[PDB]
Amino acid sequence: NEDICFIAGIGDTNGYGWGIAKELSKRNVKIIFGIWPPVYNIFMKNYKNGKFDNDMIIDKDKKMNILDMLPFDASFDTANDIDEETKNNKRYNMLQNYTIEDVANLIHQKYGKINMLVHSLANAKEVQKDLLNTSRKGYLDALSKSSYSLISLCKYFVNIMKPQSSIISLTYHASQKVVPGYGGGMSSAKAALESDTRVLAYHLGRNYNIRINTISAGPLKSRAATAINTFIDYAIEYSEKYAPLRQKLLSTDIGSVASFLLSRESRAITGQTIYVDNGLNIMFLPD
Amino acid sequence: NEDICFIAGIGDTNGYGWGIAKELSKRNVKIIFGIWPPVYNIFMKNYKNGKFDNDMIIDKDKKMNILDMLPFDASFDTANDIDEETKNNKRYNMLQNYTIEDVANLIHQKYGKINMLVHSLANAKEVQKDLLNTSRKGYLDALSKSSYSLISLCKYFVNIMKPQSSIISLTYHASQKVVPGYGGGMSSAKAALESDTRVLAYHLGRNYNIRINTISAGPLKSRAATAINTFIDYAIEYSEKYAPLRQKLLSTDIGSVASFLLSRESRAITGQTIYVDNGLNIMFLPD
Amino acid sequence: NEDICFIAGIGDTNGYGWGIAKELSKRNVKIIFGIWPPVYNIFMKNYKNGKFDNDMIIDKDKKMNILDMLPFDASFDTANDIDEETKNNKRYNMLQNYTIEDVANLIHQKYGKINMLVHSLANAKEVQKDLLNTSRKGYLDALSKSSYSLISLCKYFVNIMKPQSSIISLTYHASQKVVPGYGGGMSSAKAALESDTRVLAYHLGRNYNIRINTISAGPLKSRAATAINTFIDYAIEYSEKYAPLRQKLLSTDIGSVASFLLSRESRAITGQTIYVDNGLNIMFLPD
Amino acid sequence: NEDICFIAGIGDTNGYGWGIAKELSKRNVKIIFGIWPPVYNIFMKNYKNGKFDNDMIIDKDKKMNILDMLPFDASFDTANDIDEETKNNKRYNMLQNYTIEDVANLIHQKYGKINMLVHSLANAKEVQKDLLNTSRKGYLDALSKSSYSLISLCKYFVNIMKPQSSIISLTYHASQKVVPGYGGGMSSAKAALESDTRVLAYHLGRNYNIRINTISAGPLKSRAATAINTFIDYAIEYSEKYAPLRQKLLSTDIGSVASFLLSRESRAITGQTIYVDNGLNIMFLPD
Ligand SMILES: NC(=O)C1=CN([C@@H]2O[C@H](COP(=O)(O)OP(=O)(O)OC[C@H]3O[C@@H](n4cnc5c(N)ncnc54)[C@H](O)[C@@H]3O)[C@@H](O)[C@H]2O)C=CC1
Ligand SMILES: NC(=O)C1=CN([C@@H]2O[C@H](COP(=O)(O)OP(=O)(O)OC[C@H]3O[C@@H](n4cnc5c(N)ncnc54)[C@H](O)[C@@H]3O)[C@@H](O)[C@H]2O)C=CC1
Ligand SMILES: NC(=O)C1=CN([C@@H]2O[C@H](COP(=O)(O)OP(=O)(O)OC[C@H]3O[C@@H](n4cnc5c(N)ncnc54)[C@H](O)[C@@H]3O)[C@@H](O)[C@H]2O)C=CC1
Ligand SMILES: NC(=O)C1=CN([C@@H]2O[C@H](COP(=O)(O)OP(=O)(O)OC[C@H]3O[C@@H](n4cnc5c(N)ncnc54)[C@H](O)[C@@H]3O)[C@@H](O)[C@H]2O)C=CC1
Repeated sequence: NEDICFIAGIGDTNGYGWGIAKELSKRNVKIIFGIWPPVYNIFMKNYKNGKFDNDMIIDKDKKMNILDMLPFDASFDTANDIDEETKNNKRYNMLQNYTIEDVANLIHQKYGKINMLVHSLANAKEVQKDLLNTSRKGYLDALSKSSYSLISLCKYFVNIMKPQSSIISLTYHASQKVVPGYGGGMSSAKAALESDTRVLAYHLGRNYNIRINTISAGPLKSRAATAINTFIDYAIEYSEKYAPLRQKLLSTDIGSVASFLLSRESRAITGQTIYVDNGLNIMFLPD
Repeated sequence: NEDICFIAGIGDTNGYGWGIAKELSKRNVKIIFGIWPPVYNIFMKNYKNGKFDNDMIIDKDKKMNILDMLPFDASFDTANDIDEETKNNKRYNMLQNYTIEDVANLIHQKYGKINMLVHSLANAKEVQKDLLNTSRKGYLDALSKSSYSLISLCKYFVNIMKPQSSIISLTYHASQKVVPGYGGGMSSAKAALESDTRVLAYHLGRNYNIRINTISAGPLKSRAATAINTFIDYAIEYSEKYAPLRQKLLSTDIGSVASFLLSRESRAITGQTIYVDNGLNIMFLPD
Repeated sequence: NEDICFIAGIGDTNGYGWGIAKELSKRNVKIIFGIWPPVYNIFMKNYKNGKFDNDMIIDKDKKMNILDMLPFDASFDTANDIDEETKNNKRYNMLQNYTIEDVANLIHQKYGKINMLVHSLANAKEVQKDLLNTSRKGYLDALSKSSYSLISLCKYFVNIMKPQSSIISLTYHASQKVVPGYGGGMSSAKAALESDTRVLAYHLGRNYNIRINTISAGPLKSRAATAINTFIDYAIEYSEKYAPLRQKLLSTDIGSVASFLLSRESRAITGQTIYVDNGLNIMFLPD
Repeated sequence: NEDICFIAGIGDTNGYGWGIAKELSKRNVKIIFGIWPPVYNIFMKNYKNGKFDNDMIIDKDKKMNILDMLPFDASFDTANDIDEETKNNKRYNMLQNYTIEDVANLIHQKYGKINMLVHSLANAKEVQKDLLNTSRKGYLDALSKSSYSLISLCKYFVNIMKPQSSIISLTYHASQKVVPGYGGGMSSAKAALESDTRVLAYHLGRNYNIRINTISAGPLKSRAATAINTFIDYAIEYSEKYAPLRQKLLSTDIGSVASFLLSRESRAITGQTIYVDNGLNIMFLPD
């Protein structure tokens, strides 16, 4: 009854962002998508052309309720951070108000205050290279777009959020244990994300009584992943063979857990890393 | 519909088992109480004399749904394990079928297969003494009743559970970090419980497609809690003052998380230790 | 000079207790062996018949320094705990002072106070069965001999130890992650051991200025290891193939880490679980 | 007998770098200091003026053996990374060869190959601000100088290192648990460092058979620390009051552990975070 969620990081219907949106729809939550400018127009085209129609069906006679879809780039905090190469870039020149702060004001101006925030984005320019061979520039780019973006989102959005609101982000187990092909500083970015989730829980909890948690999801071949060296193919094969639960991991499985963590049911949970991976993380030696 | 849960470890309405029952009732789950014999009669008397009527109110008038109340002692696996003294004891004399094997059979014969199991019990003869001064017998007593009981419950109940059923137990952070005052081997018992949860998730997951998780709750002033002499009032005060979320921790806060974990919405989560403690566990240095 | 260490849990030269003895000898530490009665005679016979001469060679000719070899059974805290059957058993009949309390007194009376204690023992009657099929008695048997023994050792030995003394035990990763094959409650016992190590570090640290840590070793083919039926050859093969350091893990590798932990050079380390497993524990997905 | 260690991050004699150097000297290890250019000249002056003479005394007639002292800035990987503001800067204009790669070649050119590397440096421009208020620039600066610098050091130094060499860095527990005044992204940087230590252990272990670990040290009021909001004063007071071991934590206590991790004694340890904090990290509730 008046629940609005902003999902930062959606480019298709095969990722976690979509799965999360589908489950949140069952609870009658109004959804607002944050779309990376470079793929915003194409996404909008597919949408208008009905290419996503079947993916929006939920339960019996119920369709996903998308309030709005806005261009959004997590690498720019404010208008001042926009450089020339970007302001002059073709894909961006046509858009406006895509920095984190501009989006929060835009959302607040059109729909009022929200109470659910989802950080579901990762980006590492050198994800194909192993950590040892990742450049300083690539490493920082990974931390900047995948980790700091979480902090910035919170800084600017708590202003347009209601007390007792909830925030979640997605992480991967490579931050705690070694996963050979998860390079480019992505493992580093996930390690910082998980630690920052704890520190943020303290600050947001004491100052605004807002909760924040992160979901350590299992493999799901998709947009990003598929750019990981391939790599995602093995992760899935291994997961489906050695995980305590031999069922297929769906985006809606992360979605339903996200839904719970964003509702008042989770009232007493904050600063945690919740594993939704069919229990794969508990194994040591594969049978 | 057709959701049946057996809660093992209820002696009154001031514990987690009760808060868990109320919350499950909100989702229309049929409840079956497993009550420790020493307090079975008192509990029932109070129930009949309507001393729990107020505590059974859920949602506008909706009253808790209790299907049955059975005498249950987690120390005995089968009738063969019951010693002469206990069998002749004044509070056990007129009771029957209270061992773990007998209760599984009784529930099966009377209601068919169930799909939700809650282990909400702990016991330690020497809890007032610190670990170093705990005797072998007291240590093993704590482990037997607090940890092994989970394993035994699983062994006998898996035969009367449907596939995709869910099982949860309750633990405390003293298993991972030092909490002076939590003696008698209770900390040892919790560590074993948390480890056994992972191992059982593997066995129960692969062989029966059944899940098992454990909830690490924050301090609650219950009978078991006060048994430690108070330690509990300190734990509660400290928690309400240093946790990132400064609010009173209610038994129903754990209850709602338990309902989520017992429902099919947590389908991809197993073998985990979920913290429901207002975030206290993430803190290192207070303020 | 004046460094005396009691090693509890030696039955031959193929285990960690031996590798630990050799390494301590390199630093001129006087060694006292605590041998399980069932194998006391065989061990001694072999020692006298010079069947260990080769294995006692440390550094150019320097030979191991064994101060004494005592019958020791970790199941008994005091002489009062010894049951009629064990007392009359063929291998215990002619032996005396083998309980934990009696050995502490004997060592004290004969050599004075010591300053180094090594708990290198484990036992589980039902180790061949998986956790789910382990009986209450077998579970408690595992916990009693493998975990409680550490606590008891501490209680009686703190009276005969100097301030700043050091204590170590050995654990295995199966306590934190699922290892199919490590049954009988051994995984449960290790989890309790690791948790008890932290709690005891608090008590022993504040009250006696004594330290206690535990080493989580990698796979070694010893008697206890082969008791599991082989599981061990698999663990070893897997380890030498997937660990970040591909080298054979030697008992003396654990020995040198044990010497460091037992010496005053580790003065500021206590209550910890130190992994000496060629790094295997940090891996998630193999290759 | 031919052991050389490079210590990156030394500005005075009151930090961990010095404590580590002192202990390494007892083992006859030749020491090479890496000094941040901005304070290189002042440091050199004090040295020449004998201001550090007393701090170099070790044991009886033994003085610390400093092979060399070179200007070193962990924020520049190669000569090409040097910008104008720096090349034109007064403090730098007078120096040359202070980038990571230049130092490795310089060291290799003068003294040959080394076998011990210590990363002991941290720097966060906004360490006084809480994480929520840290800018993107400050966050990345913290990760760049405190975390990436580890990766870069390894990349360029493995070339001048011998097989079986060892590397260590220093970290703090704020990466795992919340520490209110440890801001500026320093907690984030430590979280990434610890995770990267694992990934690097895998790559360095398999490719060059080189080990890498990190030491999670306890409070020690010093150069950096004292710039933390003060903050270090409380940390120490708390540590000395609630830690299991009530002794003062000295820089040489970290030193002796570092010494062990850098020697062949640690042969089987890699990718680990070793706590040297008098056990403070194991506590939950303070007595
Ligand atoms: N790929 C996988 O299987 C796993 C996914 N999750 C996490 O879930 C998140 C999304 O993963 P997927 O759904 O697989 O990926 P997608 O399905 O690739 O989602 C990532 C989104 O990030 C957006 N993005 C990239 N750079 C951006 C920028 N600068 N500003 C704004 N948006 C930007 C993309 O346009 C895209 O919609 C990531 O944080 C990932 O680490 C966690 C573990 C494994
Ligand atoms: N209250 C607290 O502070 C915390 C509670 N939880 C855990 O929740 C569970 C229950 O705790 P509370 O609700 O506080 O306690 P209660 O509220 O004391 O619940 C424990 C129940 O166990 C029953 N019981 C004891 N021995 C038994 C046996 N041999 N057979 C059958 N039933 C037996 C008692 O009769 C009682 O109803 C325990 O596992 C406890 O460790 C976890 C962390 C903290
Ligand atoms: N071998 C391995 O793969 C691993 C060994 N370690 C641990 O190292 C310790 C010893 O292991 P190993 O050297 O492999 O075994 P051994 O080499 O089998 O050492 C165990 C010793 O315990 C003694 N023992 C058993 N029950 C006893 C009792 N009641 N009283 C006195 N002594 C008793 C045996 O006689 C034997 O000498 C155990 O705690 C084990 O769990 C830890 C992880 C893996
Ligand atoms: N301060 C403390 O009590 C703690 C210290 N340790 C860790 O030990 C390390 C050093 O700490 P302390 O000895 O207290 O500090 P110092 O004693 O302040 O050592 C830090 C060194 O970093 C150097 N440095 C800064 N920026 C540099 C750059 N761009 N290039 C090259 N060198 C640079 C400084 O000149 C200084 O010598 C840090 O990584 C810190 O996090 C770990 C936990 C707590």
